[PDB]
Amino acid sequence: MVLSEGEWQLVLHVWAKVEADVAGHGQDWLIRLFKSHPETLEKFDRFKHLKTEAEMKASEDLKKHGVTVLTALGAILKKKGHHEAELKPLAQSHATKHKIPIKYLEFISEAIIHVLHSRHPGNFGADAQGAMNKALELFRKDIAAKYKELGYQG
Ligand code: HEM
Repeated sequence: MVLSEGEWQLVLHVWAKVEADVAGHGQDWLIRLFKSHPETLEKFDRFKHLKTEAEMKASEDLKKHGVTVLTALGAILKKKGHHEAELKPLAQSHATKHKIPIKYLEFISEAIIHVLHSRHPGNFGADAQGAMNKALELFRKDIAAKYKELGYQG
């Protein structure tokens, strides 16, 4: 898969707006994921005790992890496809330590797209969503290939 420069520009233009509020977007993403696919919460021993959205919103720890997740994804997107080095440690920890199936990476992709559509309607029209979806599909394709090399089905 290869995105054109035009597609990367649509992706990075909305990401520039996302970076004006890293903590807010990171939190919104994880909460949307947990609300839409509750089974994903079970993978986090650190957060699985949270019972309601209100408890999730109030968790400083969950906000801190959201910042970590968003910042890591941002570093990969800014590479515009040349992200092999960034992907290795992430594939290794998620395949071997956390044991995150590819299906859950699809769910988190859906959650980021939903939050960007809600917060940035003017910069996240059809073409921009199409470009972001292609960028996340590329990320998932490459992570899946690494999972296979590492011995995890995903
Ligand atoms: C956009 C995709 C994702 C990114 C960029 C991402 C990034 C990260 C990063 C940077 C860390 C900390 C370092 C590490 O352990 O590798 C981490 C930890 C973790 N990730 Fe992810 N992750 C992603 C998706 C997921 C998904 C979908 C799940 C589960 C449904 C998940 C579960 C975990 C868990 C359980 C930890 C350890 C949390 C803790 O107890 O500290 N990750 N992830």
